[PDB]
Amino acid sequence: EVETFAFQAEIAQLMSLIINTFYSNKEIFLRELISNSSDALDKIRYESLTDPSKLDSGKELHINLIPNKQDRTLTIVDTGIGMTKADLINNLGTIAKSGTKAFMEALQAGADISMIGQFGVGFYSAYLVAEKVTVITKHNDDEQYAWESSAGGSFTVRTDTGEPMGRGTKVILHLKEDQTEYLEERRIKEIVKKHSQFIGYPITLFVEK
Ligand SMILES: N#Cc1ccc(N2CCOCC2)cc1
Repeated sequence: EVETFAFQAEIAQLMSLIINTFYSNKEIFLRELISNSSDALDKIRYESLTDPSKLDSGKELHINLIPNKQDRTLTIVDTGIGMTKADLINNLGTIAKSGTKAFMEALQAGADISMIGQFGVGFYSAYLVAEKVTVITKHNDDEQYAWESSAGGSFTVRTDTGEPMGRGTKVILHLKEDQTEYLEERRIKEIVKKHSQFIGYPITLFVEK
């Protein structure tokens, strides 16, 4: 059972700008997604200080990077706080409505796409390199869900029947045909060292076989 939703208008406007603007510095998408994972990890870490049972769904706090050349996917997995159904349908869009608006006004006042994270909307940089993004997520207080969008103005949410995650978020980037460099081991390592060397959780690259 799949429900389809319209993006908030400002978010749809930003996603169309990201897909259609010539901008060669696409590697920042990985910094932005890792930063989002770090924020999610901070949140469950903080909550666990006063309620240790919040880690019953998994004590390890980490980020895994999983390239798959056969599927042309790059997957970013974290064991952070996860997202509820209300997060997926209402809350994140409400917050991104205002941040997207500000970011676009900034893009007219000298800013470039690389400052997107200062407006809290770094997630959408995924669409620099992905034609479709699937987000599998599990929050302690809700069931496991799959969110997905190929942009174009809409996204879907469904309960997820796949492998249970325990707790956290898995962002699956279905890469554009000309963006497969982000599946290469040495390219991912270079980007992580360049942009994400100070993240306070272990980032593990899964090597393909
Ligand atoms: N309008 C809206 C809206 C925008 C973004 C998202 N998400 C993006 C990140 O993954 C979680 C869900 C959901 C709804």
